[PDB]
Amino acid sequence: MAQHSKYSDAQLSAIVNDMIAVLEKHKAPVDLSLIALGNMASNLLTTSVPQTQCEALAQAFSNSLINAVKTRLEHHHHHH
Amino acid sequence: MAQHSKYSDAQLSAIVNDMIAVLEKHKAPVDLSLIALGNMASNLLTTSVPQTQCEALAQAFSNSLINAVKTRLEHHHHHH
Repeated sequence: MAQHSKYSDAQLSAIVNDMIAVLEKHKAPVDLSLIALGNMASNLLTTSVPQTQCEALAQAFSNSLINAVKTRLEHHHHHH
Repeated sequence: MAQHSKYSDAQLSAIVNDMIAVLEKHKAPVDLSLIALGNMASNLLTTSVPQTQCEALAQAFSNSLINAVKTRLEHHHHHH
């Protein structure tokens, strides 16, 4: 019943799969789901983040996603 | 108080509420919860909305969240 989450891609995917599948059941038109995300993001960023490192981790999260978007869109590195 | 959803503030709240519920249903730490959210956030922006524009909106929304956290600590106002 204690901490047995060894951080698995299998464990993660199961979580994200449900999150998406559940949202899919209600079937949000993107807009609403982003607002729920916004609500939750604010809630988390004001509760579960280091007080003095809030800006840093918030920038890191964003930055990492921006990079993810970059390599997502740009995936034809060699020979364009 | 302000508006949260222009369509159904009730449906929005229901989505955010059940989102927390489905999270608790799987039992995920703040780490994995953010990892799933990160994959979700990025995947949606890179599918539902214009690629070259969602990147900017991501930054704008992210910076807006930064402003929220910033001005929560900088919640000062002696002048009006």
